[PDB]
Amino acid sequence: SNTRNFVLRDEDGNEHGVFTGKQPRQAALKAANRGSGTKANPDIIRLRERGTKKVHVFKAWKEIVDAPKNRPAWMPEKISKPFVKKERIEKLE
DNA sequence: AAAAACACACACCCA
DNA sequence: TGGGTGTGTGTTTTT
Repeated sequence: SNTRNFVLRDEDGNEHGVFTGKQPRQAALKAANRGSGTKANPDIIRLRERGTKKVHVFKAWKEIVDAPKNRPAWMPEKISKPFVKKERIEKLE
């Protein structure tokens, strides 16, 4: 087992919080929570990976859609779906 | 193309 | 309270 953290950065060089996961799929998911505009509106952020020598940058957007179905009580109703658009993960060896 | 990331093995995983 | 498909372990999809 192994766990790589991620440090989300904004746009002006200022970084926000730090994630503690592993899979880029669910990591990029929470990155799109920027809230830039609404549905249609491009955005680009870069989370520095805290573990391996690699830069993480991807485009992502959110769409307000859904409704109270069978989601766990804490987070029901409707949520803006984030689109993990793999821009380019940099490499370093 | 080669590093970087994903496929189910299981069912998990945090406020 | 279970989303949505994680981690784990190998390699696969990525890049």
